Amino acid sequence: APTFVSVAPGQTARITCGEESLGSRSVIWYQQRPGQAPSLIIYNNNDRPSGIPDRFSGSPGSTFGTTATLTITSVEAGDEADYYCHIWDSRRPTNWVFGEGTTLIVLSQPKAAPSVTLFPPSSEELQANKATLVCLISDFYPGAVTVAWKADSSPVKAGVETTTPSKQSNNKYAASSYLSLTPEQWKSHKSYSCQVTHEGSTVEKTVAPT
Amino acid sequence: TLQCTNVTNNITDDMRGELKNCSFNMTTELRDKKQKVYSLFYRLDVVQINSNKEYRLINCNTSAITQACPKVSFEPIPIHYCAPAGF
Amino acid sequence: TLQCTNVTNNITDDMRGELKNCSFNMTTELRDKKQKVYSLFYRLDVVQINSNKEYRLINCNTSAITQACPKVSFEPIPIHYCAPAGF
Amino acid sequence: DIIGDIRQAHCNVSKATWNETLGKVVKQLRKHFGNNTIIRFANSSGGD
Amino acid sequence: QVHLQESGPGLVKPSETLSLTCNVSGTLVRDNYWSWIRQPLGKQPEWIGYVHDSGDTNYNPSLKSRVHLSLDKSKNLVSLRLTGVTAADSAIYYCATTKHGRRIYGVVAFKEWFTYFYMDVWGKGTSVTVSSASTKGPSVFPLAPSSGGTAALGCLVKDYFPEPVTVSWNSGALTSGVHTFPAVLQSSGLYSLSSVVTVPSSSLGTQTYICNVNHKPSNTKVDKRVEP
Ligand SMILES: *[C@@H]1O[C@H](CO)[C@@H](O[C@@H]2O[C@H](CO)[C@@H](O[C@@H]3O[C@H](CO[C@H]4O[C@H](CO[C@H]5O[C@H](CO)[C@@H](O)[C@H](O)[C@@H]5O)[C@@H](O)[C@H](O[C@H]5O[C@H](CO)[C@@H](O)[C@H](O)[C@@H]5O[C@H]5O[C@H](CO)[C@@H](O)[C@H](O)[C@@H]5O)[C@@H]4O)[C@@H](O)[C@H](O[C@H]4O[C@H](CO)[C@@H](O)[C@H](O)[C@@H]4O[C@H]4O[C@H](CO)[C@@H](O)[C@H](O)[C@@H]4O[C@H]4O[C@H](CO)[C@@H](O)[C@H](O)[C@@H]4O)[C@@H]3O)[C@H](O)[C@H]2NC(C)=O)[C@H](O)[C@H]1NC(C)=O
Ligand SMILES: *[C@@H]1O[C@H](CO)[C@@H](O[C@@H]2O[C@H](CO)[C@@H](O[C@@H]3O[C@H](CO[C@H]4O[C@H](CO[C@H]5O[C@H](CO)[C@@H](O)[C@H](O)[C@@H]5O[C@H]5O[C@H](CO)[C@@H](O)[C@H](O)[C@@H]5O)[C@@H](O)[C@H](O[C@H]5O[C@H](CO)[C@@H](O)[C@H](O)[C@@H]5O)[C@@H]4O)[C@@H](O)[C@H](O[C@H]4O[C@H](CO)[C@@H](O)[C@H](O)[C@@H]4O[C@H]4O[C@H](CO)[C@@H](O)[C@H](O)[C@@H]4O)[C@@H]3O)[C@H](O)[C@H]2NC(C)=O)[C@H](O)[C@H]1NC(C)=O
Ligand SMILES: *[C@@H]1O[C@H](CO)[C@@H](O[C@@H]2O[C@H](CO)[C@@H](O[C@@H]3O[C@H](CO[C@H]4O[C@H](CO)[C@@H](O)[C@H](O[C@H]5O[C@H](CO)[C@@H](O)[C@H](O)[C@@H]5O)[C@@H]4O)[C@@H](O)[C@H](O[C@H]4O[C@H](CO)[C@@H](O)[C@H](O)[C@@H]4O[C@H]4O[C@H](CO)[C@@H](O)[C@H](O)[C@@H]4O[C@H]4O[C@H](CO)[C@@H](O)[C@H](O)[C@@H]4O)[C@@H]3O)[C@H](O)[C@H]2NC(C)=O)[C@H](O)[C@H]1NC(C)=O
Ligand SMILES: *[C@@H]1O[C@H](CO)[C@@H](O[C@@H]2O[C@H](CO)[C@@H](O[C@@H]3O[C@H](CO[C@H]4O[C@H](CO)[C@@H](O)[C@H](O[C@H]5O[C@H](CO)[C@@H](O)[C@H](O)[C@@H]5O)[C@@H]4O)[C@@H](O)[C@H](O[C@H]4O[C@H](CO)[C@@H](O)[C@H](O)[C@@H]4O[C@H]4O[C@H](CO)[C@@H](O)[C@H](O)[C@@H]4O[C@H]4O[C@H](CO)[C@@H](O)[C@H](O)[C@@H]4O)[C@@H]3O)[C@H](O)[C@H]2NC(C)=O)[C@H](O)[C@H]1NC(C)=O
Ligand SMILES: *[C@@H]1O[C@H](CO)[C@@H](O[C@@H]2O[C@H](CO)[C@@H](O[C@@H]3O[C@H](CO[C@H]4O[C@H](CO)[C@@H](O)[C@H](O[C@H]5O[C@H](CO)[C@@H](O)[C@H](O)[C@@H]5O)[C@@H]4O)[C@@H](O)[C@H](O[C@H]4O[C@H](CO)[C@@H](O)[C@H](O)[C@@H]4O[C@H]4O[C@H](CO)[C@@H](O)[C@H](O)[C@@H]4O)[C@@H]3O)[C@H](O)[C@H]2NC(C)=O)[C@H](O)[C@H]1NC(C)=O
Ligand SMILES: *[C@@H]1O[C@H](CO)[C@@H](O[C@@H]2O[C@H](CO)[C@@H](O[C@@H]3O[C@H](CO[C@H]4O[C@H](CO[C@H]5O[C@H](CO)[C@@H](O)[C@H](O)[C@@H]5O)[C@@H](O)[C@H](O[C@H]5O[C@H](CO)[C@@H](O)[C@H](O)[C@@H]5O)[C@@H]4O)[C@@H](O)[C@H](O[C@H]4O[C@H](CO)[C@@H](O)[C@H](O)[C@@H]4O)[C@@H]3O)[C@H](O)[C@H]2NC(C)=O)[C@H](O)[C@H]1NC(C)=O
Ligand SMILES: *[C@@H]1O[C@H](CO)[C@@H](O[C@@H]2O[C@H](CO)[C@@H](O[C@@H]3O[C@H](CO)[C@@H](O)[C@H](O[C@H]4O[C@H](CO)[C@@H](O)[C@H](O)[C@@H]4O)[C@@H]3O)[C@H](O)[C@H]2NC(C)=O)[C@H](O)[C@H]1NC(C)=O
Ligand SMILES: *[C@@H]1O[C@H](CO)[C@@H](O)[C@H](O)[C@H]1NC(C)=O
Repeated sequence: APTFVSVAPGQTARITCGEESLGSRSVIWYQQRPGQAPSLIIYNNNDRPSGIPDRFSGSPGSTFGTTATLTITSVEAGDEADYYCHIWDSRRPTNWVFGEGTTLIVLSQPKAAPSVTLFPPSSEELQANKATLVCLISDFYPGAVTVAWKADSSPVKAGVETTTPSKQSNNKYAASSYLSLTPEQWKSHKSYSCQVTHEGSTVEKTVAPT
Repeated sequence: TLQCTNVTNNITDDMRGELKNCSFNMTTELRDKKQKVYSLFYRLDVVQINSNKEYRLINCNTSAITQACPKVSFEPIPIHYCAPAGF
Repeated sequence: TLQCTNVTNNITDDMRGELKNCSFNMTTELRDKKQKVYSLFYRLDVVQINSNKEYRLINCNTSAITQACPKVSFEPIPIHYCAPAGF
Repeated sequence: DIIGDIRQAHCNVSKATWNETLGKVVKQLRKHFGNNTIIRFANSSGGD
Repeated sequence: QVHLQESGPGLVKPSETLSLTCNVSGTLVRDNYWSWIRQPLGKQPEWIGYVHDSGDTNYNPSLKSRVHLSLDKSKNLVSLRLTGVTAADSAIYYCATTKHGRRIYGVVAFKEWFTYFYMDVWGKGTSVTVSSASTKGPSVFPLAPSSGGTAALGCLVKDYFPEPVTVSWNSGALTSGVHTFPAVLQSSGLYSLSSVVTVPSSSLGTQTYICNVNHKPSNTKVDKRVEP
């Protein structure tokens, strides 16, 4: 079900949405920038207000038995986002839910490895008969990491909670990883470790107890 | 006996439907068989027969019906009425 | 829709059957009834319609059909084309 | 199938010329019904 | 200048009355036409309904009776009221000025046209959870700065429900360098999050380093100082 469109930078992408046309329509188009709100980019079938430049071409409402298309020209990194369309067919009734999304993804982005920063359990937390260490995985393209933990040499399975790679607004993904221990077993060991695995590279971060 | 509905449309309630989409058992090239097939008719070319909404072609009780050959034309072309001789 | 077979014969496989024995529901003198009756047709006068081997008269999709009166003759008899007067 | 919008059959005439030509028939009509006469136009009474 | 800001409770029990409001700026309610859009997790947005003075206030048929839009002339804010709330209603809600128009394909007198609105300016968003689970404010134990040149610092929020929470450093003064991470749900139902800043070797102090958090559903404002 989730549809994707991919092109090289500086090219012209083309994106379609919604049911096939019956009568003359007006079609509204939007852009959901991951995190941010949906932004109106085209109001008439090909009319653009201020803040949005050309060319975000579109299908004119004058055609029938046709699909509704949105043509991005001269793409850039910023153009990467989800898109939606609103249909108003002279023949079909008022569409009360924006047509299914079609997420754009330009090519050859910055191949970039993460910025892991492993913090230890803070003194306040340890005092509360609870203990967690956290490694924070930042700025990595693409967002497909797999993180293991190790009680020194031996791996760790239990307690490990992990997020899902999420694209922050800047061309970057972000993810975290946790584990629940007791203060007395955190101090007992020599060094716990957070081993992230990128596309190829595996970076290690390892904190020892005071 | 046609079985008709309204045409695909989103018009205001006041505006009545004048294009009825009618499906019906029609005859085949072979006496053996039949065929359900649909056509579109104007409201004036049909009458409600009687919770199905079924209709009939309006001529069915008044007269018979014969389809004009499309290979003919209705254009009015100028005629001259010429007299015989000695007229 | 005819239901046809081959004619009673013992010919070599190479020799195709050109006489198809066809049985079919035909109409009766009365609208009420019907009658399964058989006739023989040439392979050229029928087409395979589609584990029954059923056929149809070839005209059924191209044109209608009208049986020549046997009380008529096809013999070509000599005609003369005579002119009017002053011709 | 109906390809495109579902619209309504109609005819257009110039309101200007209809005004003009309906004025001509009135000028002629008063020759039969009197110079000081009202001649208005109404739609069909009823029938087929 | 014109801008919008939505607000809400953040959490609703099954079969209750959802209520939302949207701050306005620059232009006022009478002047424009207002609309709401809700967007469930990982799905396309659903147009809720529209509202304007003079009774031009028709709604989504799929939502039907339980929705009631309204207004507030004097206070100048858009309003919303939804009854019979369920799991399906869990979404990030939006308020927006809708702008109408006319699309014509035939004769206008024959009424061969339609009215089409689009929504030009949105707000930030309104995260609205709905679960029979009770709210819980955050616990905070800040991450001490350790693992010249450059250095790194953090602020951990341990356990809460439901999302979201804002984290401003020094009440919003400290802004550059913040790479605050998104939350993570535990098996208990609780979320957890963590904020971090980058700070160079010039960090002796004593400096005013605090990560002021705000958990509105449980009116919790725990702001802890952090130093080596
Ligand atoms: C009997 O008598 C009756 C009654 O007299 C008569 O009924 C009439 O029938 C005709 C057709 O049969 C029908 O025409 C339609 O009119 C639609 C409305 O047009 C009017 O409004 C628009 C927009 O108004 C805005 O601006 C106003 C301020 O000016 C404002 O007040 C409004 O609120 C609104 O915001 C306006 O643009 C039109 O003006 C154009 O025409 C003037 C004529 O004098 C001309 O002077 C203007 O300069 C202006 O010209 C522009 O537009 C034309 C369009 O052809 C271009 O060619 C020019 O270069 C200029 O850009 C009117 O005031 C109109 O929308 C319909 O056309 C669209 O819809 C049909 C639907 O199928 C399509 O097939 C068309 O192709 C066209 O679709 C384009 O436009 C829409 C909307 O913009 C887009 O969504 C489409 O994607 C598509 O856009 C693409 O192409 C265009 C260029 O074609 C391009 O601009 C786009 O960027 C994109 O590339 C259609 O023309 C009329 O309504 C109806 N009633 C009346 C009262 O006239 C019967 O016909 C008679 N019958 C007989 C037998 O005699
Ligand atoms: C007057 O009344 C008339 C009726 O009396 C009316 O005529 C009928 O109108 C309906 C529409 O309302 C027509 O039905 C359409 O048929 C299209 C062709 O179907 C093709 O695919 C079939 C198999 O594929 C099925 O399964 C796939 C999954 O594997 C799906 O992805 C497919 O979409 C499709 O699912 C649909 O069809 C199933 C039946 O197979 C059905 O159970 C299911 O629920 C779903 O509806 C093939 O069997 C079929 O092959 C037959 O037909 C072709 C000619 O079409 C012949 O050549 C073959 O020999 C064979 O006989 C076709 O290959 C459908 O595409 C269409 O469904 C679309 O719309 C629905 C809407 O919800 C979507 O859910 C669905 O996914 C389809 O969307 C896709 O296509 C559209 C259009 O391209 C596109 O916009 C969209 O994005 C997506 O790609 C629909 O079922 C029916 O054929 C008409 N009959 C006649 C005789 O004309 C007439 O319109 C009325 N007129 C007026 C003016 O009112
Ligand atoms: C083109 O030609 C097409 C073919 O001729 C034609 O399509 C046919 O259309 C007719 C009418 O619409 C269809 O008849 C109906 O079929 C319904 C479907 O049921 C079928 O499938 C069932 C399984 O799901 C079977 O169980 C069922 O057969 C069983 O029931 C029989 C009942 O007597 C029984 O004798 C059989 O042995 C067998 O056990 C059948 O095969 C069927 O449900 C329907 O019956 C009622 O329900 C309909 C709605 O579903 C109603 O519309 C209909 O009116 C029936 O209600 C009757 O009973 C009520 C309670 O007593 C009464 O109040 C009602 O007034 C009504 O009574 C009338 O109908 C009785 C029929 O049972 C009749 O006995 C009474 O005297 C009285 O007249 C009904 O049988 C048929 O199935 C279609 N065939 C095909 C192949 O599609 C099409 O319409 C033509 N036109 C076009 C445009 O295509
Ligand atoms: C001239 O007009 C004549 C009269 O119209 C015509 O003669 C008729 O020809 C048809 C077709 O050849 C005959 O239909 C067949 O009859 C077979 C004999 O069964 C009869 O006797 C049985 C007792 O021995 C009864 O049990 C039986 O009735 C029972 O079964 C019914 C089944 O639905 C049931 O509803 C009844 O209530 C009752 O309980 C019947 O009275 C019969 O066996 C046959 O069914 C299958 O088997 C045939 C071979 O014997 C196959 O050729 C045929 O294709 C059938 O297989 C079906 O099922 C398979 C498994 O599901 C499918 O894979 C097949 O594709 C096929 O499915 C099609 O057929 C279904 C019919 O059941 C149909 O429902 C499906 O939708 C699908 O279309 C079949 O019913 C009829 O009996 C003849 N009548 C007379 C009076 O002779 C003659 O052909 C015309 N032409 C000429 C030149 O004379
Ligand atoms: C029932 O139907 C009949 C017809 O079926 C109707 O009658 C018609 O009415 C229209 C107007 O309503 C008449 O059109 C007029 O044509 C004039 C002559 O144009 C030609 O000459 C000029 C040079 O002077 C050429 O440039 C033109 O060609 C250009 O335009 C066509 C499209 O029109 C293009 O396809 C070409 O490629 C060219 O670009 C023609 O050959 C014309 O003067 C007139 O008005 C024009 O000028 C005024 C300014 O005075 C403009 O405001 C207006 O917009 C027109 O502008 C056109 O022409 C200029 C040049 O003059 C171009 O630069 C423009 O781009 C624009 O094209 C008007 O267009 C038509 O002749 C007439 N037909 C008949 C048979 O009577 C009835 O009204 C109708 N009745 C009812 C009751 O429904
Ligand atoms: C699919 O079909 C459905 C059918 O259900 C359809 O939905 C309906 O849409 C219509 C249109 O939105 C709804 O109808 C009304 O809308 C009113 C909005 O006000 C408009 O109309 C004003 C008066 O119109 C006059 O002129 C037009 C021609 O222009 C003519 O047709 C009218 O009959 C009338 O004579 C108009 O003034 C107004 O403002 C415009 O014009 C002024 C200048 O005059 C300008 O300054 C403005 O900027 C603007 O351009 C505007 O155009 C609305 O008020 C009305 O509600 C009242 O009545 C109900 C009772 O019926 C009261 O309960 C309510 O409180 C209000 O008093 C009504 O809503 C209709 O309601 C929709 N139907 C449903 C069920 O919601 C879809 O659009 C169709 N979709 C597609 C794609 O085809
Ligand atoms: C930006 O938005 C904020 C928050 O939305 C907004 O604050 C408003 O503050 C006023 C207080 O001055 C709030 O007023 C209350 O609202 C509730 C909810 O509707 C009412 O129930 C309250 O009492 C009413 O009902 C009682 C029932 O018995 C009556 O007795 C009583 O007289 C009242 O009628 C009370 O009105 C208000 O809810 C918020 N929010 C809004 C949207 O008004 C702030 O003003 C906005 N602007 C700025 C610049 O911050
Ligand atoms: C009507 O009066 C006009 C006045 O100019 C005159 O020319 C005309 O002949 C009169 N017609 C009749 C029938 O009286």
